[PDB]
Amino acid sequence: MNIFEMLRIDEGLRLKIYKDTEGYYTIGIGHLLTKSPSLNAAKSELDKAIGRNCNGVITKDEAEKLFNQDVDAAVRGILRNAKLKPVYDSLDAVRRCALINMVFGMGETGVAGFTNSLRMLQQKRWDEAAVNLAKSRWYNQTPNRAKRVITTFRTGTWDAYKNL
Repeated sequence: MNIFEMLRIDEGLRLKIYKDTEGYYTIGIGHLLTKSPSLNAAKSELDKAIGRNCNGVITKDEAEKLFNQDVDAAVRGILRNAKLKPVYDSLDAVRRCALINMVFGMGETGVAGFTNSLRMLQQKRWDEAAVNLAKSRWYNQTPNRAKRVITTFRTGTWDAYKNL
């Protein structure tokens, strides 16, 4: 289990423009196109992103390409972020995957906002951090994926995905 298989499991794979849990227009593996209702705004974003006329339909290769870029951007964002970096550096490899997961789905800005949780993880206070993390809109909105991420944080194993 690596970060790519973990996220494929959590975001799923779709070849056509779709709406995410939050109403937003998405494609492939969790790739947010636009937080705006125009499906026509989304097809545009899409074409811009693939560099061709697609409609709302892309190939698997296209989605993986998107995926590779997104994971890369997530890691680089973490390493550039003053809040994120020290937590990342302090952690073991599995748990570092759990933070990439969060960042990829909620953005750099969102995760950095989890101040107290970040401080607990940095302090290696696993059970506490897991309890604090569950106290969010994020967990309440998508409980099964949030619980999977949170268990990864709590334990340091890929148990939640072993499922799977």
